[PDB]
Amino acid sequence: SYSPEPDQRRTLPPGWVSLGRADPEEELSLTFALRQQNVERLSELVQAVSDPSSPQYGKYLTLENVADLVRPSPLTLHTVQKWLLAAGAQKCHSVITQDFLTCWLSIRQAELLLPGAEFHHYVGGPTETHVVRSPHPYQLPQALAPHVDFVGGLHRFPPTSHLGVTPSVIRKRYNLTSQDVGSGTSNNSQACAQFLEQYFHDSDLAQFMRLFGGNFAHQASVARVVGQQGRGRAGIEASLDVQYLMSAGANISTWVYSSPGRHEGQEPFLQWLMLLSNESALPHVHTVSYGDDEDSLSSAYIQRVNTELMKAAARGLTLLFASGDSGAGCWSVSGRHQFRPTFPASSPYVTTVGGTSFQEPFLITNEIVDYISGGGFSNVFPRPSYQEEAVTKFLSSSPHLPPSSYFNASGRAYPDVAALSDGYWVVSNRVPIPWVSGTSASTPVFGGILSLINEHRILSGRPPLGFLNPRLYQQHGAGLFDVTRGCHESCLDEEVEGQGFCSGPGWDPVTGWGTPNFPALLKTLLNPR
Amino acid sequence: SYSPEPDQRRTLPPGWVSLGRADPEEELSLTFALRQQNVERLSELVQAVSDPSSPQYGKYLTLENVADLVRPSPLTLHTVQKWLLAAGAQKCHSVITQDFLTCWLSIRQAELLLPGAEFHHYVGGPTETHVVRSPHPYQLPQALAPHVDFVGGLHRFPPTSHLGVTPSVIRKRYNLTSQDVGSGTSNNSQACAQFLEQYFHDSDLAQFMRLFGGNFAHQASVARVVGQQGRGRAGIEASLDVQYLMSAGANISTWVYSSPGRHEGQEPFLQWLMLLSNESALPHVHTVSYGDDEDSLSSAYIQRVNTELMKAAARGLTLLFASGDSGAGCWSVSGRHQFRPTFPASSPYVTTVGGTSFQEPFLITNEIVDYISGGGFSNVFPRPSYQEEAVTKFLSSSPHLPPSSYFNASGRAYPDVAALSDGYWVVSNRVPIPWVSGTSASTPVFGGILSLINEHRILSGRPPLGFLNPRLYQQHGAGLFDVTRGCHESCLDEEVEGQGFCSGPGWDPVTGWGTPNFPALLKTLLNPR
Ligand SMILES: [Ca+2]
Ligand SMILES: [Ca+2]
Ligand SMILES: [Cl-]
Ligand SMILES: [Cl-]
Ligand SMILES: [Zn+2]
Ligand SMILES: [Zn+2]
Ligand SMILES: [Zn+2]
Ligand SMILES: [Zn+2]
Ligand SMILES: [Zn+2]
Ligand SMILES: [Zn+2]
Ligand SMILES: [Zn+2]
Ligand SMILES: [Zn+2]
Repeated sequence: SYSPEPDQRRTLPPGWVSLGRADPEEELSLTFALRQQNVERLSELVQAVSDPSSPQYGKYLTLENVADLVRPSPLTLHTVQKWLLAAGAQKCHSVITQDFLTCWLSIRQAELLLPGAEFHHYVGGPTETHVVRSPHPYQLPQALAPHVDFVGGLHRFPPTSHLGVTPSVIRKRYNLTSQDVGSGTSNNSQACAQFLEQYFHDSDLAQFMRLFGGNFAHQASVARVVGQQGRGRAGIEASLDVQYLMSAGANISTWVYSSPGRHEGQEPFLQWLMLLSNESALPHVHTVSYGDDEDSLSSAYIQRVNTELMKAAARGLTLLFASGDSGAGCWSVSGRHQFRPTFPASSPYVTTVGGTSFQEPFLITNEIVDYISGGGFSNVFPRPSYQEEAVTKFLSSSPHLPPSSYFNASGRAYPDVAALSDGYWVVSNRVPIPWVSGTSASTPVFGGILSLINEHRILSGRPPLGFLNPRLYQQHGAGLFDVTRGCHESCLDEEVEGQGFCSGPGWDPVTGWGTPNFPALLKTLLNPR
Repeated sequence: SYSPEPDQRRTLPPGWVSLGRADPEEELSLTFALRQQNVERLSELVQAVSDPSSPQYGKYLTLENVADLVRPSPLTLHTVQKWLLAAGAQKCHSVITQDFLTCWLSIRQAELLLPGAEFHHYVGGPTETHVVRSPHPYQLPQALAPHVDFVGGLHRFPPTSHLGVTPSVIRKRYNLTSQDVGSGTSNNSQACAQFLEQYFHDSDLAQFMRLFGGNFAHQASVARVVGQQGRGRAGIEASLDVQYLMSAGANISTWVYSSPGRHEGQEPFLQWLMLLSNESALPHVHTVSYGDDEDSLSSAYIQRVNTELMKAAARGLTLLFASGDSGAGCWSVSGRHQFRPTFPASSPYVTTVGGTSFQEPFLITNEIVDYISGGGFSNVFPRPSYQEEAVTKFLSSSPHLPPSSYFNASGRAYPDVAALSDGYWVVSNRVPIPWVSGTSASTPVFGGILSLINEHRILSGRPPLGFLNPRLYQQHGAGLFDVTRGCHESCLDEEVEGQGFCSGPGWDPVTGWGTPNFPALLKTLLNPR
């Protein structure tokens, strides 16, 4: 037989208590990632539709278009089924793109179905979510190697984790006016997704807005919540996402994605991806907080996720991801240290958002790099051509360039952009919390400002921004305040003594093109083209 | 009811697995620290005997003098024995100084003995090591308050933790000559103490000396081994301390203390400290690698250990401690960050050794601080007068002085001296290991050199150096190579950013007075006073 993910890290993360081996008769939800077809063609379409110097720019594909393009062959669907029918797979659902299948099997059924699998069960977090996973690798029978990419639910665990920043601070700094807000009578909407075991509360948002929202028109509440369950206790990550999205993109209808699938033995991020391909009418802008160490991921997983991201860009969705909170990172290989890039941040098909900080203790005059701001170079995805200019420029001109031992210069470099990541006020469990920091903060801020620009485009005769990056780089980041001072963190060692890459004049791998000066951005991204 | 140690950290350290609640009938070994007399007298005696401007300089107490001085009152001896007898404490061992008492007790009896104690058991680290400890606080009947300092074995867990550096290299750099070795027919001896689950093997020492001992006279084996009752695997640390002590202080009779007491419910370091006070004829120089975060320790424990360190100084023992391997450290107190001192390193009655590295890849011309070199300011012990001048110079004249928020200027500053800590070759389990780093490396190197100086003194009829610091500081550290470039590590935060104190032209809290230039050192410490 065949082992599709031999390179998937299977080790138990910290914060997870191991219950023993799993009960034969105990159930499990596996999600089978079915072989797609015209992937190469999709990659061409994405570029045709998102490069502005291309006649098809903005001529986005409907979900239906995407499904006609990418859906598995009839041999795939038939073979995967039946094969699943036997082995007892019970009531399953697919999606529109029909390239995913989630079923219910008893573990002893799954264990025979996926030889090598040996399910244990765990409980983890501050909160405590249940999973069923296998610390041993699995195989598919050789038969359906060309029909299944991987099986979700086997190894990857869900995530576990100056002056104070206020909405007014953000609007002042990014030159948002009291009027620079949504005229919510179009179909423009925005979303944030988050995958911890937290709940966002309607009440906390209302409280937040009462305290902070006086000087701008704002939506009372969330338009829609996807993936809710029961009664909850709020956490700061779930609150920050929504509270700041709805402040940076003020009077705009907002959807919230609340760790889909999690309450079950499922991969939340995978489930959210799956969900994107099961509804045709989606928000134009999505801000996401999610990452793994790039090196921990199987090639099959990492490549397939990248394809799902491609499918998003084809539909004119603009996807933003936090660049991470560990700087360049730190990875000890053989017997050395390297930087440690992160993923879905390292994906070429996403807008990755870095972290910024105030320069002086008491003033908001200027932005400097925030120490924690994730950035770097992929070990998996080659430099996309859209950044060829900016990246080579950085490599050839940077004085504080780290030893090339620590990274791969040929890889997709990131982040793409940045915003304040330091010292946010959030409301959670009806209490205000002072000094919340992270690139999870900057991603929704950048997101909402983008979503606001989408309104000016669609109210006009124009299509949404979609996959922004090619335009962004093409226009030399124009519009964004260019962050020039500071470096992010890395390994506590002798070579690279706590220091990763540094910010410099052009684009850089700590803050991208820098930070959103709304008026300037508007202009540039509203130019005809 | 009295709580003598409410300020002792009781939390489980990492690398420890909790078994259940301990069985009542399960025996257990407790070590009772008995109330001492005349501690302030002991203090005066130390200064009289260690201050080179004293006419009592070098006139050391005998162990029996110390015992006569310090022993508990007859009231305490009687009251403690009635008390233990009735608790069921089975046959007990004391020491010569009569201020320690180790007994065997049922767990059940320990619990009555000490209301509040609830005993759990745990297994250790890379070595499966057994302890029995209480996660809850314990108290003593009010009647015993005057008579008992504390009970050992209740909360503190044992420890779990560019060219190569060779004996050759060390001898070259510290200007040791092939003749600068021990003429082993006096009673001069030296010793190392280590507290991990590791054994040192004679074979490895022989192998080490065969490979590196080529061009200096050396001793075949360890003269004596205290604390070992079987076989095992050699550990890197146990190997390092012994191998480099016998190279720096070559052809000198050498004793190894091997984690005394560990194979029971005993605190190895405490147990080692007891043994000191149970043998009259001891080696003059002791090199010790042991450390806890200072703040983790109860007042009663930390003050008492300091006293035992005073007993050792009074007897003309030279005690050396590694300064630690996390620079200034990092401590998140309330909502803040401070440096994190270590102890016994912070004790004013010990000689603390920091860490050095070679500047260039291929040459031994110059030393630089080793990033990991422990140092700082005590929050417990105040600056001793012997270092008033040096610390004041450093405080007043250092540029790169960290935020004063991070430390306490009025505390015992350390390290006092330094030696190479980077890139040691060791033989462990008959295999040579290349890159052994640490301040546990530098301590034996310093100690060995000191022990050679003792030989020159004793031959020619002078006293041992004993507790060295007063003389060392008084003579402005001279005969040590003064280290001046580099800083040690600290918090990865936005106010300090991985950097602690920095080295400077004189004494500093990263390398002390610096590095042992033998000829010069010889000259100053062998001359008059
Ligand atoms: Ca820049
Ligand atoms: Ca110095
Ligand atoms: Cl346009
Ligand atoms: Cl003398
Ligand atoms: Zn197994
Ligand atoms: Zn279960
Ligand atoms: Zn800050
Ligand atoms: Zn250009
Ligand atoms: Zn309890
Ligand atoms: Zn036990
Ligand atoms: Zn080194
Ligand atoms: Zn002086």
